[PDB]
Amino acid sequence: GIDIERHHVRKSQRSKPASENVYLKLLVKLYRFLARRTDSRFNKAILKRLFQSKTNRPPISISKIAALTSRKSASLEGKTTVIVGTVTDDERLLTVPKLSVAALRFTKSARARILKAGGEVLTLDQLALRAPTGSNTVLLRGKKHAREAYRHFGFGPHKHKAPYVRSEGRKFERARGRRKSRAFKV
Amino acid sequence: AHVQKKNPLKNKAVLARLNPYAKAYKANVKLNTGKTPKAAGEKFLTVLHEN
Amino acid sequence: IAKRAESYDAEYRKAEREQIELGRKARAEGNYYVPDETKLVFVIRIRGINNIPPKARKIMQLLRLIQINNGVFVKFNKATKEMLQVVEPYVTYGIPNLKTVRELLYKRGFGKVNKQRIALSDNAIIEAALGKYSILSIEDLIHEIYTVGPNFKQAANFIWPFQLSSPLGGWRDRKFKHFIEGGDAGKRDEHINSLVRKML
RNA sequence: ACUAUGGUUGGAGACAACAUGGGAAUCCGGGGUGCUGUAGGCU
RNA sequence: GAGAAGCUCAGACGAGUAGGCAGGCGUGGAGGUUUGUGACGAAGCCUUGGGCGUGAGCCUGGGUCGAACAGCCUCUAGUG
RNA sequence: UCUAGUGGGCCAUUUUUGGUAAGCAGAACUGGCGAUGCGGGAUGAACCGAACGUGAGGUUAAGGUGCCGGAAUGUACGCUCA
RNA sequence: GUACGUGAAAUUGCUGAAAGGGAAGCAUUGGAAAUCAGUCUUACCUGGGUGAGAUCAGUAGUGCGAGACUAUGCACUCUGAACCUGUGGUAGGUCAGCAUCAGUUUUCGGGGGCGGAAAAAGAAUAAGGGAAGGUGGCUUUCGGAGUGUUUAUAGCCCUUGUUGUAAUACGUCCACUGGGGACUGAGGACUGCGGCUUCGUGCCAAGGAUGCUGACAUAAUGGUUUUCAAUGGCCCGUCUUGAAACACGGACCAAGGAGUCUAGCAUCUAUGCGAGUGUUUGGGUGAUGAAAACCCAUCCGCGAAAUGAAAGUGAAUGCAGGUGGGAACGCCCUUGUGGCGUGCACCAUCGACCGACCCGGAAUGGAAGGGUUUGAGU
Repeated sequence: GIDIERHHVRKSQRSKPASENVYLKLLVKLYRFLARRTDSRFNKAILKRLFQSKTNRPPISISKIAALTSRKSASLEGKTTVIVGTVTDDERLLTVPKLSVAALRFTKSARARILKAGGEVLTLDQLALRAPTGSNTVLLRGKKHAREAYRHFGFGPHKHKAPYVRSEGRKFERARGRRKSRAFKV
Repeated sequence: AHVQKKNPLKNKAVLARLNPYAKAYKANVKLNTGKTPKAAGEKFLTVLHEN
Repeated sequence: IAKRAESYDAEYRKAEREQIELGRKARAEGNYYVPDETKLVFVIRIRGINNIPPKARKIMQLLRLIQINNGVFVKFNKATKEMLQVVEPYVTYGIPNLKTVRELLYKRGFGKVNKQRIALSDNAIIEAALGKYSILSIEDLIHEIYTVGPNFKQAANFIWPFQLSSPLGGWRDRKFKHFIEGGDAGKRDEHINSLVRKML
């Protein structure tokens, strides 16, 4: 008998994407080789994010990319922006800057606006060819907690979270337990 | 590499691979060439016997 | 490496001789010579993993005495002494000698390399693990453990706990009373060498 | 005194001894019977 | 090259009710595929023979039998 | 983040309360059974030892060495006739 | 053969085999009996004999260098090709034996160093001290029975001198050395660490077994079945703290037999599109043949704005703000658990904006100024 506590035994990380996309598997195979044969943490980060699920790869907008690379103390003038996910369009930005963006997929409107503005859109294999180690690359992520489920996660007394309500308005969870005039307020 | 563990205490070849000084190690060195006095002590003997 | 081992052997003989002459001088003069208290202690877990109080279980986990018949080298200070006092019924510890240390590290010497138990079959493994502490051989590791050098903590932690066998000839009649009472628990002083001899 | 840990220790039991550790109270005796900071007066 | 869903090296570990998860075995029907099996004998059944798998199970020799049946990738359920 | 089962417990050491007592009822600590096979106590859910993948070799724990039964009708000193 | 497609199990008769002293059934191991497996030594290749054969290396002509292949001819047989034999070689299972090894282990020795009261003793030797007597001697009395003094004809105890650095026992150590027994042989060209060397892709006990022999081959080794012997094994499921229970259900067998579908909701995952998304309420190709597939318009559902009971109002001071940690990247120091610069995501925090409330508040309006607050907001 051996007295060993088994707490951190099974790793909780994906070693393979759940998707059955053949092209995604081809990208994973390419970046498995890149991560193994290069000492750059960028390739490992890309390979890890290739395994991630849809919720763990939130979309990003060209306005967000433009805002992040146009900061005053940024010096990200001509650097290529890389996101492992979908790049969406933001119609609120009437004029699109010239951006070099590499992503898994592009919205038709976003890709058209980038090309019309004079930028370039690249896939991950193209990004690997141009920057095999990720040099001079701005790696970005979308907002993970921007989805609906995180408005309700952690709901409880005095947590200020959104309840699961069939409808919205009076007569729907706006009574005893929500205000002082009705017994108590949460 | 290292499919089988050899005991250096039994395999002299491994005992030579490790500890290169083992070739020149000399044991059973004699140092009683002197007169070999008897450092007993009168007080020590009296206390040792006592009652 | 050979020069270092020769110097270590000379140091061992010089220390042993110096203690002998000091004892003879005390006997001749009629006074009393109290030698240095031991700084190195070998601890063997004699109790299994059944019916262990939580405090003793935590202490044995911190001492890496997880399995029965497992042995470790520990520097002996106030904190270690109090820990051994609490786990007295479950372990036996004593003063190891040069033969015990070298035979343990030769026959049952395993190093923790990449969190794995690797046999110490070549000096290259020891250099790769403890090279930054000027430990370049198994003899250097033996010297560091035996003399409790400035890198004892790293050397002892690198050494995987020894997986000793059941003693040849067996234990005493009753194994789970104190060594003073006639059992095999608690401090046994130099008798740990004989216990390791029959357990190795 | 008491107490943590231990035994396939003793004793029918109450309890006691032992082993690795911690460790009083009370009584009695000895010694002592205020120190000190700030601001100012004093043959 | 070694189904990269692959190859190779090394270390530690292995009780389990209620319960959770994963990978597999078996059945009916549907799509695709196998110049797939079959009246020179399909399915089924019996066996004092053989083989494989830890196992769910599978293959095969012999006897009876007489008209349909199966392997692989998926779909599905009144599936053990 | 989501969800299952559970929401009757019991035994032993130690510290106890209520009881004449109880294989009684109720509290505290720890280890267990429940869900724990295995060696021992002739037997046994909790006691001792020890926590279990399939095997070979060696050595032990608790426990034993007259026969059943594997192992000294061993060694040394005494006591005991029921 | 109408008791009729095939024809299971429960149950039953005959035959054959086996076993059986108040259960049987099962598991491990072996024995006995019965039964099954090997085609080993096949196959590539070559040694040897003969026969015969339209014949091979290097070539020559017929895509510009190198190379490959096909075809036409030369090369005319010490070479290359088909073809037959030898119980041709390496023969190949199964079982063993013995050596040299490697790993693990058990058991019996021998030698040496060191340590202690540099063991304690003790023997032989020189100088002592003592009292118990060996009583040597003395003495009732020629056969004892007792003395009362310290070696007489014996001998003990305690001190120091040497030989003597005495041995022995014990403890500890030797990278000192001899045998005996058992189990294991995992890996499969090479690389590594070591030792010896004549200095060499040399040798070795050095990152895991090889070598030399023999017997059988209707034997042996395995596999299966029955039975015997040794040891162990309580009747399954269920409720239960606890079941073998004198707790319940269960005589046997075959077939059937129990978390499904739908309207929702929540988490997670995959797919498509993405500030949008959803063709199937509906219309057309459509008659041929069209419950499918394909195409098509306007509504609308959800989302893009919240807040308040409501009347209503309705989200940028700034780089859509500051602070700390923080992925990735770039620049240096030199190896650091190193500094510098921005800084995705996420969390914590200080603010700003919108709605509500509480204010002051300079007919109708609440513009500016606020707040210990409040919202499922920006």
